[PDB]
Amino acid sequence: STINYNNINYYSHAASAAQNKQDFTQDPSKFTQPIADVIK
Amino acid sequence: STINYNNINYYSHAASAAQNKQDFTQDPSKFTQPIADVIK
Amino acid sequence: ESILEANNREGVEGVERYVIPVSVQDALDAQIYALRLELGGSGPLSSSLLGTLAKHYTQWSGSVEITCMFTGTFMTTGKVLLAYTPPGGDMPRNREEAMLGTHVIWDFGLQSSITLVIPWISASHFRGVSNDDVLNYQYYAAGHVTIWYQTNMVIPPGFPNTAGIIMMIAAQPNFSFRIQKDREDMTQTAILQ
Amino acid sequence: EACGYSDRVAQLTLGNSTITTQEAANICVAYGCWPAKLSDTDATSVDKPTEPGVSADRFYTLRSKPWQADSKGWYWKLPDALNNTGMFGQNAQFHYLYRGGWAVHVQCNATKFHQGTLLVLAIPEHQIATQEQPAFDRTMPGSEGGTFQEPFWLEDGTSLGNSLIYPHQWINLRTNNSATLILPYVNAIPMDSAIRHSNWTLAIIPVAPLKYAAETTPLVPITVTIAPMETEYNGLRRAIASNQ
Amino acid sequence: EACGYSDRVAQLTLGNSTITTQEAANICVAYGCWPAKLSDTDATSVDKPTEPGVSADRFYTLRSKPWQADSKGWYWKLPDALNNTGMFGQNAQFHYLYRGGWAVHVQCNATKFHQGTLLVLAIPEHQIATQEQPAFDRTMPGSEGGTFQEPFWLEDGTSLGNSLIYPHQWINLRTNNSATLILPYVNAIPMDSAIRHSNWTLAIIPVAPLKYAAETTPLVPITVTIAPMETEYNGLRRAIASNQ
Amino acid sequence: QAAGALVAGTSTSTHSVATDSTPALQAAETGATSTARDESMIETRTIVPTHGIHETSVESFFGRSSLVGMPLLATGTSITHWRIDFREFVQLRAKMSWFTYMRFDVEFTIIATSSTGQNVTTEQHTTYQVMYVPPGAPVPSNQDSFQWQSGCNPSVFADTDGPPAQFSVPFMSSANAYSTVYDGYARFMDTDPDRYGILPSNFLGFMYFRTLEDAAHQVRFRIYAKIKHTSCWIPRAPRQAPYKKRYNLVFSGDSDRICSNRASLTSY
Amino acid sequence: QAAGALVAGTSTSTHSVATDSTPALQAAETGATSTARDESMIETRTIVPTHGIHETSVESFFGRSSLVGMPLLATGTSITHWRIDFREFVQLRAKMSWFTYMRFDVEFTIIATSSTGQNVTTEQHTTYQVMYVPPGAPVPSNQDSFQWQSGCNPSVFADTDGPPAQFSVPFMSSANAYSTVYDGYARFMDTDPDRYGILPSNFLGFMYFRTLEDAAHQVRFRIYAKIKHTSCWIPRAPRQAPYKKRYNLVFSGDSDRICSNRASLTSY
Ligand SMILES: CCCCCCCCCCCCCC(=O)O
Ligand SMILES: CCCCCCCCCCCCCC(=O)O
Repeated sequence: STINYNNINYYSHAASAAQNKQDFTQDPSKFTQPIADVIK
Repeated sequence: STINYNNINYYSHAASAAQNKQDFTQDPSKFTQPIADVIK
Repeated sequence: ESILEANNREGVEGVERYVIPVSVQDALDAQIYALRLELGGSGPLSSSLLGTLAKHYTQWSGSVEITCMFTGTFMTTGKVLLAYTPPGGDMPRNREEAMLGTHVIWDFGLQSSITLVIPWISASHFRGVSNDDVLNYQYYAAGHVTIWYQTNMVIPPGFPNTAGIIMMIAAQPNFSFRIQKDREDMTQTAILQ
Repeated sequence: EACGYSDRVAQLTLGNSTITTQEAANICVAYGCWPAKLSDTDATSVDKPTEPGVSADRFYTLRSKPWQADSKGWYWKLPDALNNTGMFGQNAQFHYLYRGGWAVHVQCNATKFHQGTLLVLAIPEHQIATQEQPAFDRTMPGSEGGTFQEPFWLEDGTSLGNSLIYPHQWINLRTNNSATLILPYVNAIPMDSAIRHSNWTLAIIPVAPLKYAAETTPLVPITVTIAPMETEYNGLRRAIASNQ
Repeated sequence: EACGYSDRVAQLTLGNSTITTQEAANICVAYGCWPAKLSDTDATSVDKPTEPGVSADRFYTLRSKPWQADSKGWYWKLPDALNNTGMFGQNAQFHYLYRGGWAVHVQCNATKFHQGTLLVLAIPEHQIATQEQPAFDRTMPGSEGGTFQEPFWLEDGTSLGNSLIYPHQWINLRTNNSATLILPYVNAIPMDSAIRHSNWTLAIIPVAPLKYAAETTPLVPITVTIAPMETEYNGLRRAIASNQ
Repeated sequence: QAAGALVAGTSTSTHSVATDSTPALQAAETGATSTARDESMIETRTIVPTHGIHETSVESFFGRSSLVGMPLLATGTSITHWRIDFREFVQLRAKMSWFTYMRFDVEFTIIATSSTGQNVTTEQHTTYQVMYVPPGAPVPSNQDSFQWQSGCNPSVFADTDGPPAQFSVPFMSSANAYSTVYDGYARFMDTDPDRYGILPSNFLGFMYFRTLEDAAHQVRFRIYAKIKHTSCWIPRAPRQAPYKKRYNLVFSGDSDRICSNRASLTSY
Repeated sequence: QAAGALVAGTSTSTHSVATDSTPALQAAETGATSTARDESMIETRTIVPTHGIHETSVESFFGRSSLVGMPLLATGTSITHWRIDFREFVQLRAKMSWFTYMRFDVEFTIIATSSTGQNVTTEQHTTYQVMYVPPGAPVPSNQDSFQWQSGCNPSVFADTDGPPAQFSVPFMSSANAYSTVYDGYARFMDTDPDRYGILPSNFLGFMYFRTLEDAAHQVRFRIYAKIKHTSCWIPRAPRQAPYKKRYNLVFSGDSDRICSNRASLTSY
């Protein structure tokens, strides 16, 4: 539960590389709490 | 009589790797001496 | 949160399918709604945001949240009981049986809505989203959610005797999906042009 | 210097049950005591007790009663009313002794077009009596509860007017939607049999009758939700459900 | 370098029950694991669990069975056999999930004039099968237990001889009066339904038949006493007693 | 690059008896989603986060090949082509329906198969040429045509019976991201329905195919596309009605319902 | 990673004449295995440990490919499938019978072979597609079916006459380990014998096969599975009776014996 892959691209262009294995943390608040005066 | 292998996995996922060549030492006592008051 | 197509009674056509009806009762301890907790095909849950997202995955885990908003006039009052019944048997027959499970008592007032949290109560860690009869996936049954009148919807003289509840549903922070699969409702009989 | 604002909204959560209310009248804690478990010095029964926790320490809702024009009042004996419901009932049956407190939430909603006033009382040792000594069906009516025949005398030869000396709240429709009482255990001994002795009696009596801005009026019910608190049981054996 | 002296006497006390024995063969703790509660890291069900303690964590004795000359063997599924007895049964019914260990004490006394040998086994996930797939009355026989039809194959197509790989003790009359096994919870998931899955099967099989110094022989029974250990329950609702 | 982000956990809770703090009570009118957490609604135990969220990441969701084109080369002409869209097949199209804007690279894999007139597999070995024909370049008219010299247009040559052909493509739009949807017209001073919802910036051209020698048997090209290095913006209500046409969103909509119907709302 | 663990050795012993220490005497009633070692029973010499134990390790025991499926694709339909179990063939099934719970990864290798009606080998070159169809995904009905787009379902394409196809799979169960055996029912409020001993958590779905063009000749798929990264718990008495059915443990059990019989116990 934390799959760390090998970058390594044998080609010149970035497009040639495989899929990004990195996990960016999500921020649902743009969609869940789009209110101005945030209350909890 | 001590076969030491090369880890090396060319893939991203752990499942992709070959079989574990490591030998864990066995402990038969869970099955051979499951008695509480151990006598010898 | 997305709105549940909860009023799926035979004969109800769109938009009205989004509003569960509540009305002044002449009977005590009456029932308002029943829903089998499934992220798997056909049911009201399946057409929602969470539900069509589940059409793409094969396993799930986590807590779900249901927020209901009352649509009656400002003068109309009421108290309802929302209950989640863990699996093992069938849907609660009466309110006395339903209240024995996980529940919330909602009081209509200035706060239009209430939230019923359906906690992750499973033996597994993960459940399958399908109810596939061939593989016996009803093994992964998750229970039932029922709604009852706690008091009654009472109105002033001449007011509308029927109002509604709009149910919304969303996944909670401990929710995750596993194994991508294809949607069964997105078909093609020929190449598009 | 002020008496109503944020005290109107409330949420109580016990076990897997939560209650909310948007028109409360604060919370009444009987005699200022919060339910508590039996002390090592006050105790007497030597066996290690059973403390069920969440399985029993939660809210149970009884069948609703309709508030009618000729309604005199209703009452429920505790633990009697709950002795046969859920995990609380099971523990009360299987043990010879029981001790516990209560969280009571009486609810009755109407409209700003109604008027009526209910007195909600928690009476300790409410030994009843009318022109004759009561029968089992009156003294221990179970979950269905009983009804006052002589509410003016409080079914005990005393008085409804002086009953305010007992823990209470009022459900006055122009003001509130419900009442909430927290009751500690009361008895002259450490523990007692749940099937032979009723410690508290929950009483609901209409003092100002229900009137409306029309002659009809929709069904206006009264619902009682109760939660056992800080319970402990001793003297485990087979289950025995009533004193009959 | 020695194998029998003070290991012959034993006393086990759980809750309000204590068992004694003057001819034991030590105590067997399955896989060397003592029953234990579910870890915060291993857990998955979010609700706070019910931990009954003394009310359920105690010894229950089932109806005795007579050891006859044609007796093939007996078995009980756990928690099945206890799902409807006492406070343990109540908790198992009222909850969707259960987890727990066991303390098993099988007893069979005879005389120094008898000879016979019983194999007492605790089989994990004992999925049975004969010439045909078993019916509910065979897979979940309740407190009365079941009987082996094909004991040589251990009712599963394996073998009685290789069954010693499972936690076990022998009740060899010339040596002992009884057997005691302590079993930890075993499953491939954290918790499970008590009414749909049997984790352990207690099996008692005569390997050397009962013989006596006469042809008659008094009634020689076999009694099973079992105690739930380190139990916890989740998913509270109404009581549901069987998977039917 | 590591994919170890976890789902949230659960911490222990106790009984609440508060005349102020009421998380169960919401107000959905604000457009905000409920604020209530498990812990504030029931007495909860502690659960340590053990579940991962990588399979729902935008990259993992789109990062697998899907059929997007399937041109058929006839024996008489020995040449076909394919307009580059992802609108011909429903599965991928519906996956993209979740977002308004998407920026990504593509990995194409092409599998060639020969068949008979009765569409049964046959053995056939030739070399085929796939040529990228961008807007403005002259189109080939025959298997013979001079346009196949490929002086500037890029081309890929592979065997009919050899491993699949494969290559990557950068993010090509003149725009800053592709649009799955467009509420506007393709041209100025034009208001034709056929030009509404058509965003030319998404059309990079055609892929032309031919065999290096006149074809003996049919030959069908299956074109697979893998979206990778994905960036998505503005989530949408996904597509529920079936797709009828390739260049617009019209649907049949006979019965106005999506989920199944039942006799009563009070019974299953 | 090194596999150098050794078997135990033998040290020298001498004569014993003790009225207290008696290791030869046991008491099997305790459920404990004998405590006696070679040295305490006979005068022994010294032997230095020279033998390894790696070939009996759980990993080495299961770590080799075995036949687990063998679907046959007919020429009329040009499509078959395989329910993913390891219960169809006896050799692997019996190896797993030694344990109650097993957690592991799998390596599948698929070999395709074409034949004639009389089952003789023929030459046939096409590309086949293997698609993973998880529970809930729509199943393909024809070689033509739209489900083969594989928008979300993963697929593997390889040649009939090319090297074997091969890939790995993680530990997929919803459970924490697979169960080789299950003393319970598949559903609630159901007590049917067909649902006893069936643990749905072990069934991850089907593998569907098709040729990319209607098949000219038969085509049989041999699916091999290699269990790797193995963890085993709770050893069992292994299976002695033959397997009759795929989903239960019924056996024939005519003669109640396993080993061979002899005339006398006192002679061979
Ligand atoms: C061999 C020449 C390759 C050029 C390929 C450009 C591919 C871009 C695909 C963009 C799809 C836009 C979405 C849509 O179809 O509406
Ligand atoms: C191409 C999709 C691959 C998915 C494969 C999952 C394989 C898991 C095998 C588990 C076998 C369980 C044991 C049994 O057969 O009873």
